Amino acid sequence: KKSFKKKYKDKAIIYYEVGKFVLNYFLNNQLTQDITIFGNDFLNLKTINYLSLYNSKNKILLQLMLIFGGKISQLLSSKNLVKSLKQASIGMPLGQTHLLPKALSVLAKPMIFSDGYNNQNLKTATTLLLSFIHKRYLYRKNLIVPKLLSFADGNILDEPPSPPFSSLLIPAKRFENYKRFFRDTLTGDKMGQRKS
Amino acid sequence: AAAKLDMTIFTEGANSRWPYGIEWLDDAYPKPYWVQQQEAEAAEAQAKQPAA
Amino acid sequence: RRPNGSFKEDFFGSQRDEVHEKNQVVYQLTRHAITHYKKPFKGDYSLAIPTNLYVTDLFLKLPTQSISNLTNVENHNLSIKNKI
Amino acid sequence: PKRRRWLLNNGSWNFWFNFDKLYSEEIVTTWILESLIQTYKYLHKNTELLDFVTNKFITLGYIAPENANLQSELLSTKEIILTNSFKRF
Amino acid sequence: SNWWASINRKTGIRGPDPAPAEEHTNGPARDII
Amino acid sequence: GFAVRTALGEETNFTAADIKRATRMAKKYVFYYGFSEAGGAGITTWANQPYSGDFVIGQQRARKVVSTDAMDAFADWPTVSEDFRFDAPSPSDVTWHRYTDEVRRVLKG
Amino acid sequence: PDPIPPQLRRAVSVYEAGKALLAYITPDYEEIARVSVCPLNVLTGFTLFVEDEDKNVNAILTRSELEGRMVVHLAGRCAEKLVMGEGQMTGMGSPDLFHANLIAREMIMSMGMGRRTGPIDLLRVAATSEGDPFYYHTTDMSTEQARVALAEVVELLDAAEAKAMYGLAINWRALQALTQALLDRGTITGKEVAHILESNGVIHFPDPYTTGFGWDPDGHGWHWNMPFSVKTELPDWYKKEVERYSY
Amino acid sequence: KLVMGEGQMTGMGSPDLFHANLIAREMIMSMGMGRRTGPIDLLRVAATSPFYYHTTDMSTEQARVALAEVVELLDAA
Amino acid sequence: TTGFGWDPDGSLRYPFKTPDLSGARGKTWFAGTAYDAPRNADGTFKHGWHWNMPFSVKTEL
Amino acid sequence: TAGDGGGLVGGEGVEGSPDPIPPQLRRAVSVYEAGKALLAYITPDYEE
Amino acid sequence: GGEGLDGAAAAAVVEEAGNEFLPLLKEVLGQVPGIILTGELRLDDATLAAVSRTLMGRLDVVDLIGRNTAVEAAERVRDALLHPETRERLLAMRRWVEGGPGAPEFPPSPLSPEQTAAMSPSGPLYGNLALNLDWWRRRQDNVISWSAMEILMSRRQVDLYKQDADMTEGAIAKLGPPPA
Amino acid sequence: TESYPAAVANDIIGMGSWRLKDDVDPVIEFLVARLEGCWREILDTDLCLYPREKWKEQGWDLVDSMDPHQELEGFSYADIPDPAKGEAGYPRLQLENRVYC
Repeated sequence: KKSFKKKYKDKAIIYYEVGKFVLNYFLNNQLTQDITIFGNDFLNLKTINYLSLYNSKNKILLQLMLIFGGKISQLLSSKNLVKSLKQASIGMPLGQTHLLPKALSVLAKPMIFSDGYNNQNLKTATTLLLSFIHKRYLYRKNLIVPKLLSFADGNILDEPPSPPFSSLLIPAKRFENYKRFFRDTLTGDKMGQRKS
Repeated sequence: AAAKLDMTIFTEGANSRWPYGIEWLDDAYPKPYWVQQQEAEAAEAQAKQPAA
Repeated sequence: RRPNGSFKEDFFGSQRDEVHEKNQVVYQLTRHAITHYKKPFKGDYSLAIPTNLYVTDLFLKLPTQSISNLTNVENHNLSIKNKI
Repeated sequence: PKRRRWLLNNGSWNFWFNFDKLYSEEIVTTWILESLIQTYKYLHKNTELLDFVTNKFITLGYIAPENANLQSELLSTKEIILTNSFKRF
Repeated sequence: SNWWASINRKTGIRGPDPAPAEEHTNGPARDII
Repeated sequence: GFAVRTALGEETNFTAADIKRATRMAKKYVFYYGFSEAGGAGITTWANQPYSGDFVIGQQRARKVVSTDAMDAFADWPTVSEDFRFDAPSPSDVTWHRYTDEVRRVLKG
Repeated sequence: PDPIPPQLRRAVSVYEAGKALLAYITPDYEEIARVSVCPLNVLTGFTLFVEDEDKNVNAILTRSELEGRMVVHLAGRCAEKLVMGEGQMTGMGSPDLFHANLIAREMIMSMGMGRRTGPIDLLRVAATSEGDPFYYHTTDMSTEQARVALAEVVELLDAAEAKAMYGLAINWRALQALTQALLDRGTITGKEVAHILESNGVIHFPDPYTTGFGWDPDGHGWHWNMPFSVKTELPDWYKKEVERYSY
Repeated sequence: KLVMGEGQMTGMGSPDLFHANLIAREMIMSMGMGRRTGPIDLLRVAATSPFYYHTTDMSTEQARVALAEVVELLDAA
Repeated sequence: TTGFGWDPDGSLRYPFKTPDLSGARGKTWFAGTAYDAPRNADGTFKHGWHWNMPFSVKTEL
Repeated sequence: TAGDGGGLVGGEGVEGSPDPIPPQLRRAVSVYEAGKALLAYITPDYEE
Repeated sequence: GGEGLDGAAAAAVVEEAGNEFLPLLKEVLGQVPGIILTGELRLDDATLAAVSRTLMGRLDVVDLIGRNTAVEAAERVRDALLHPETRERLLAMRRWVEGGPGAPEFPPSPLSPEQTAAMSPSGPLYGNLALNLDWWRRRQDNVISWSAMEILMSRRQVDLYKQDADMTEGAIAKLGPPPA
Repeated sequence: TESYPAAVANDIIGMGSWRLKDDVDPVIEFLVARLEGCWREILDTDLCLYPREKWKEQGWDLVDSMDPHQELEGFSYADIPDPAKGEAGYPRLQLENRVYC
């Protein structure tokens, strides 16, 4: 029992890092076709800024390929268990008894062991792309018009400063009752409770 | 004549009633109750205009 | 930094200043914000210029997002922040 | 303290400003998909190399998932093996 | 001539001279450093 | 500012210092004192009364009293006690529209 | 005598029986330590699980494990609905609903397991400087992005509810035995839960990642990847103001 | 953009762009050089040290017009 | 800068004044109906996409 | 450039700053500065 | 009768509350030709009361909850009759919940005694309990709407309930059947 | 850090990244896995892959009968559904090769 579970786990783990280093080597040493080199795959903040501000779209696509090599490697090498589970056995897609063992297999997602991406890669990828979009006004320059201008949406109209600045205690006295209302009506004391 | 201004004054004349000259207002806010009462009384008054 | 404010004539009404000196301050402030951008020794580590703050937030901070489409929040997905 | 910037609730839900989220989201999504697809298309033609390198790496050694209580770079034997594997396959 | 007469903002902005598409690329590593 | 513009024939930042002042007064015309016609009479559902300067962390100068801006603040009667202060509910951004439109009418006239 | 009325005792017993039964037959789930209904005549109830230190939190969670937890969380409310009728459901199973919803929003918006959103990160758990131990960092979404994520969350949740209902329906006799034991004793241990469930023919859930499925000499219609679309209706003034800022 | 093609542009000029925008803002919301907005003061400096510099409490339909005027100034420039 | 600008069709203003479902590409999964994926001019899918890939693609309508 | 951020220098050799500043990134800077100076010259009564 | 009832409140107090559910339920069961109501199917007040109390809740709050809610619950209680396999289960659930002298020790199971073995380990359908949650889903939509009322409600529910939304009239007229 | 002998390794890989797996019988799976694992474990100091311009450039490493001209870039096994009985192309045949030196 545990033997097969560790077989699945270890196969996944090895195919991840193999595909990752294979894409690393390929892009660094064979796309260019002196000395064989291996990158270090870490993206700082200064590096994200450089890439966002000064590089084309293809440089960004290369960095992303480097990020997702390992997941794609796992994907290419996994066994879809739907066939094995519904051949060794035989409204909802598990209700269809017609069709053919071959086209009865596309009715829902494949049963891959390691599906779902890893949160660090998603953070990196979206940080890079969001820097690119929001610090680089390609094709849309009239969108700088609302920057560093706040339009005063949810709040009281004319409110004066507070003790750090003005020694007046009315806005804080009203904020306290606002917090009472929040606890009693909307949220509660903890996550999960209907109310207080 | 050049001593005039083009400053736009939004709620002027015909714009003194519910839409107030705002065009996107009836796609953002349900019509209030007092607005409905105003419209009702004005409708019936102006329908009494020919009969008066 | 050893420590202008318009919150005093808005809410407390002090106005302890001749109109002429206030007008002069306004003139010089506008001209300095608009024309001292990247001028040696007249335009420097100066918080009175908004473009210096734009550059700071462009390189240091991470991409800021727009407002949300939610309710009971302020503009972003957050609550009103503490007064003191 | 209510929200005052309602703009549209007739064919969508919008508030004042936010005239730039659809564009930014389309860009992010399309770029991530295109990168993933190019990775897939490259690896699709190099499957034997994947199999061979996996065999070698398993017999060299690796850290089991459960045995890690507390892969950024490659050791030296693994680099000899990966270079030769690109040369052969 | 008067190429600046036919400048269009919708269909795309481009000068007269043909697309100076010069570019070269090393890997991501030799580009970052 | 309007004199500089009518002499030169071109706008300046001098207007920038005028309208600021005027805007303050114009709001105090519409909201606090009730002189306008915002509602049928000039009575408005919200006003912003001043606080006393005693609340500010204040200083003292050796100057003379300002001609207009500080001698017109002799007619205000600010609020001095904190548990008797009245602030009505803020307007609704469809009412704020009409109130600030009255401010605009005053300034344009 | 009993300070508690009948129907309240019955409702809480059925709830805890459903939750314990489904936590028993689910692979890789924790161990039941105590199941009690109104202990010491205090109006309450709980199913307690054995906290283990062999767990290393740095281990990642696969998709099947998260789905199993979702099903276990919906189990008790589905037991109530199936035994006593929809009109007799209380709001007693609310924290379980909250946790199932947390799981379903993090798979779609933190782990990229939705086929229609994709590998985009929109939620981030974060620990407080130590009330709850944690909170979340969010991202302001448009209406399209948010409606496409909502469709997926709803699909996940209603699928999990159907699986919990079947898991309870094919174990009706063991469910009956467990709720009767709770009505008569009001507090049982994990050891006795196992004993009562095994003496009545409990049917475990299959585990697909422990079998062989190999072979050794020693013994049209839908497609899962159809393209989607979101339907919206913008007015004309709105299209005008978007072209003004699209340049 | 005219020489290197509109695709190969860098963020090198994003600060100067924000400077030009800022000018168009003051001319419209602080010096009353707008045509439909006229002589009224709308902006306030946010007393702080997300990051904001200007705040304004004007209605939404007036914000529409003022921003349209800033945009057409920038288009002409 | 008065008299300059852009016209509502995109022109600068100075101051005064179907895919080919022919070969194998027509045998893909739905291939012509409303349930098909967006295609390019030559009949390839939009971003280089194939029904193998683990993410769906958003149809414009 | 402060505690971290950065991304503006171009001669430090670190992963941020490339060493010779590639040529396609020098053509662009020259085009930028040339356009700015050309417009500041043909504008009546600008600074010198 | 308004001896001292102010006249203004003396008119709103003869409202004829409409408090209860059975008079509303029979007005709906009168639309099916098979049923006849007593004091082809023959049903009395005890059966209707027990079925409704199981499926809907307390039976004298029709004014607190609305009339659209009552009409929907009446539709569901109508469809829960008209075939005995569920009728008997609902009556047995009611009887176990009350708990008189005739509580049948548990309600009946929802699954036939056949399908319980059809999914037992010695059956054709056992392995089906091992697939993803992607094989268990009961809904599929390729066009996602802009409203959440249209995502988590059925079509009949939307038509009955959309008049309570906080949207304009042009918005509300865009939901449900396009018959408009 | 743990290692495994090459026999255990070639049993974890299995019919590893063949593109036509999941439609291959379990006996054929067993045989292919065993044979290729033997080649990988015994001849692992000289096992090249056959020159690619002979077989892998013409596209003979994965052959489909519904797409003989390879206009789907070699994803025909996924993009094209199975023809029904009596339709043009029935019965469909697909081949996958591997060649080493």
